[PDB]
Amino acid sequence: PSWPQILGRLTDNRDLARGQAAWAMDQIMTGNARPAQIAAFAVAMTMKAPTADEVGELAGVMLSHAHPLPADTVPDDAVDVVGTGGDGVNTVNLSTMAAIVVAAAGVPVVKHGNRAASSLSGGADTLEALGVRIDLGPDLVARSLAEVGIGFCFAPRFHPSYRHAAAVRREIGVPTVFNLLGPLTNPARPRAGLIGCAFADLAEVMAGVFAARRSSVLVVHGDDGLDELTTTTTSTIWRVAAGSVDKLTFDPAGFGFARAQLDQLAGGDAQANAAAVRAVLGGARGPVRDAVVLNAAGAIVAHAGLSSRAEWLPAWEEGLRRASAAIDTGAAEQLLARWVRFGRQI
Ligand SMILES: COc1cccc2c1cc(C(=O)O)c1c(C(=O)O)cc3c(c12)OCO3
Ligand SMILES: COc1cccc2c1cc(C(=O)O)c1c(C(=O)O)cc3c(c12)OCO3
Ligand SMILES: O=P(O)(O)OC[C@H]1O[C@H](OP(=O)(O)OP(=O)(O)O)[C@H](O)[C@@H]1O
Ligand SMILES: [Mg+2]
Ligand SMILES: [Mg+2]
Repeated sequence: PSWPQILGRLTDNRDLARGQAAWAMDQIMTGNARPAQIAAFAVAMTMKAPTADEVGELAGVMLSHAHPLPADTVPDDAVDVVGTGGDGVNTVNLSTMAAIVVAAAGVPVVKHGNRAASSLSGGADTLEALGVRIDLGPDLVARSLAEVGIGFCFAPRFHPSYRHAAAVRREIGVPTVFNLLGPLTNPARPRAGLIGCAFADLAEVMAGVFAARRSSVLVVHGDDGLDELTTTTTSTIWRVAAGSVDKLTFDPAGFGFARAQLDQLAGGDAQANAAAVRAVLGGARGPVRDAVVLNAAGAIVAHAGLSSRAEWLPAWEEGLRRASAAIDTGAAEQLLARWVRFGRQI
C-alpha cells in the first residue's frame, strides 16, 4: 500500500479497499506521514463520502494505539457524552454539564473530551476552570470513575500519537472525516453514549461505526446545527441498538419543553462557562437547565438501550425524571464538588 495508491483511489471517488484506511491512519499515527499526505487524505476521504467501514478503520487504528484503562476498571454500562464540536455556535458546554448530571444520576460516565477547536471554551477548558483535573492518566481516571462516578479522558493524554493529525486538522480549518474521530475513540471504550455530530452529512456514518461495535448510542444533530440535542427546534437522531441504525427526528415539545432561542444558550470564556455550570447545578431554571436535562436524559436513554428490553418513550420519561432529580436533589452539585476534591487529593 502507498500514498499515491490510496489518494488516487480516493480522488477517483472510489471507496477504499479493506485495510487501506487503517494503513493510512497507522502511517499518520506512527509519524510516517507528511503533513501534505495527511491533509490530502483527510480532504479526499471527506469529499469522496466516507463509509462506516473506512471511518471504523480510522477509529480502530487510533484505539489500537491509545493508552487503555486498566483491566476490569470500566463497568459494562459506562456512558460517554461527547460531540464533534464544530457547530460554530459557541454555546455553553452542554455535553460536559449533561455528563455531570448523568453521573450524579448513578450512570457511570467516562467522558472523552478536548479543549476548544473553534469555540471560546470547550469541555476540557471549562472542566479545568471548575477545578477538575483534566490531566489524569489511565490509573487515575479509573480511580475517579470508581470513587466519584465519573472520569474524564483528555484526548491528548490518551492519544499522544494523534498529534500529527491534530496539527493538520487545525492547520487546514475545514472540517473533514478527522472531526468525527474524537467521539469515536474514547480510550475507555464505553458501550453507550450520547454522541453529538455538527455535520449532518456525516452523522449516519458515525452511527454506522458505533453500530459495527454494537454500542448503544444516540448520534444527535440539532436541526439548528448544534452538536447536541437542541431546545430551539427538532433534532435528528441516529439511534444505534442491536447493531443497526434507525433515523428519528426528536421534538422536545413532546416532553413539555418550550422552544428556546440559540442566543439563550450562548457561551463565553472558560470562566463564564464554568459559572454557567455552577448556575445550572445550583438549581437555576431557564434555557440552559432545560438543554442540560434534555441531553442528560438522552445519555440515560442510550444507557437504557444496553438492555434488549428497553422501550423508547418510557426510557425518555425515566431519563428526564432522573436528570431533573439529579439536579434537584443536589446530587449533581455535590458530585462536582466531590470530583474537584478527588483531584486535589492525589
Ligand atoms: C494536541 O491535540 C490533540 C492531541 C491528542 C488527540 C487529539 C488532539 C487534538 C484533536 C483535535 O484537533 O480536536 C483531536 C481530535 C479532534 O477532534 O480532531 C480527535 C481525537 C484526538 C485529538 O484524539 C482522540 O481523537
Ligand atoms: C432506550 O430505548 C432505545 C435506545 C436505543 C435504541 C432503541 C431504543 C428503543 C427502541 C424501541 O422503540 O424498542 C428501538 C427500536 C424499536 O424497537 O423501535 C429500534 C431501533 C433502536 C431502538 O435503535 C436501533 O433501531
Ligand atoms: O471548539 P468546538 O470545535 O466548537 O468544540 C467545542 C467542544 O465540543 C466538543 O466537546 P464536548 O462535546 O465534549 O463538550 P462541550 O461543549 O459540549 O460540553 C469539543 O471537544 C470541544 O471541547
Ligand atoms: Mg458537546
Ligand atoms: Mg456543543
